[PDB]
Amino acid sequence: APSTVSPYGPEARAELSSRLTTLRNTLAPATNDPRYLQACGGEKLNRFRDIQCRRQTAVRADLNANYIQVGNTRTIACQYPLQSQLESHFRMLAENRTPVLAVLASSSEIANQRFGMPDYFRQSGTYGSITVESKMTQQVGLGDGIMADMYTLTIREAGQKTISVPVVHVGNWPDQTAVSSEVTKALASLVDQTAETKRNMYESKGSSAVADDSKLRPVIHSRAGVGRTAQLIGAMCMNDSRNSQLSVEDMVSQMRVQRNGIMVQKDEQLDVLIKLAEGQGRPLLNS
Amino acid sequence: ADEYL
Repeated sequence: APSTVSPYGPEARAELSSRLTTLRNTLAPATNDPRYLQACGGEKLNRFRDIQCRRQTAVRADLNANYIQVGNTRTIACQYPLQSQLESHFRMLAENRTPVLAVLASSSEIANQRFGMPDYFRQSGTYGSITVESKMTQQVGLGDGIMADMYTLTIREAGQKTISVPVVHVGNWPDQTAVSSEVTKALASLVDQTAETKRNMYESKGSSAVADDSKLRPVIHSRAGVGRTAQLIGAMCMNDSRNSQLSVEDMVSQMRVQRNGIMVQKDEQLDVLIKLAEGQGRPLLNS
Repeated sequence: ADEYL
């Protein structure tokens, strides 16, 4: 333990947000910032002007996604793909041999036609040269009424391997909100058991993706991919038995430095992370 | 072609 003679007390929290805020400002994107991936081709890259994508971590040049790795946990966080990116979005999930895709965008959001959030996983379709196919499977409750619906996408493109992708869709998580630690924990555990089952199938078949640290990474995205996406990722991180001693300061800082200083937007979301870390004897601060 | 299906 650092030196606060009360790890999860108030002073300890005040200090945590102090360091976090200082980092958010330091990471604040500037016009034509060399650290953040810029928009090329005249096309729209970022869904939000203020929610940028880091440069040296972006998956592909035309998408707002990042290769984030907190401690020993390797995942990929992105924004809800714009229609003009869906074709590229799918090629990433395939090349990645995605063991689990988690969508934390509410059904209501995908519904509102103004938000421009394509319903690309609940229905089948054709996007350019890619031919996807959705299929409904299980439906698991996570408590507090929050529920997850599962689908199985099948990205098929001529001259490429056909990839099946397990999808966990949580449609009752409002925007700018934060589900209780209970739900969150139960949620992180389902994603892990989903990717674990799929990754096994890949190993069994001898795929060469098991030898690449840039593949087989769970892909997660909400709407902007910095709030609800962060809380889930922070929980997955702690759901790992190899990330012992990794503090909350490390979790958040690494997320922000590998994507943008917005990860874990609201405070009600950081708190869910603090409470989970508090029940494991996990440190909040460093040094 | 459907190696992993």
